[PDB]
Amino acid sequence: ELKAIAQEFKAIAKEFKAIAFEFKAIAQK
Amino acid sequence: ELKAIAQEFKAIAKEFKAIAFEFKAIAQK
Amino acid sequence: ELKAIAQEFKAIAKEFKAIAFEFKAIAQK
Amino acid sequence: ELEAIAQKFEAIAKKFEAIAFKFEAIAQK
Amino acid sequence: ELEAIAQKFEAIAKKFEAIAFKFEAIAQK
Amino acid sequence: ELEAIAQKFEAIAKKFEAIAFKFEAIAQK
Repeated sequence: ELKAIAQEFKAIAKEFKAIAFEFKAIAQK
Repeated sequence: ELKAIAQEFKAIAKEFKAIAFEFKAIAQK
Repeated sequence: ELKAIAQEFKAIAKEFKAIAFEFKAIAQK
Repeated sequence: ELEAIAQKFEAIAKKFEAIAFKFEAIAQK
Repeated sequence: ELEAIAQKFEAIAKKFEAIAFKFEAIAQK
Repeated sequence: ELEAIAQKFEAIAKKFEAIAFKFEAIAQK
């Protein structure tokens, strides 16, 4: 369970990076 | 404590869904 | 490790507050 | 971009729910 | 919508802080 | 503000990754 929780947090971190990417694209109009 | 942590993550998940909803409303101008 | 995880969640909470601040500034045009 | 941001926030929500259930499993023992 | 998004990010921040304190409690033992 | 929001989402991503590695350390034992 602990390792699986670690994997989810890694996948969560990746979603936030992709979110950051989208906001950057909005910054370019 | 562990179950309480689980409950908070569920409530966190719900806030993010509501956030997603707001962004959708902004997508409709 | 547990206390260190607690510290990160506190720092995560602070990033979200700063994010909220930015969105407020966007609300003021 | 806004719809993509909402989609990922909903994916993030699902992952926090997945984490929650994992903590419930550890709490069960 | 932007002010509602900021409000929920602040609510999310509070919940991560609540999670933090729970982990500190487990760390205490 | 949008670029600052992206920056903080990337900082948040890094912190969730840091949390992940901590859980892996507890899982190791």
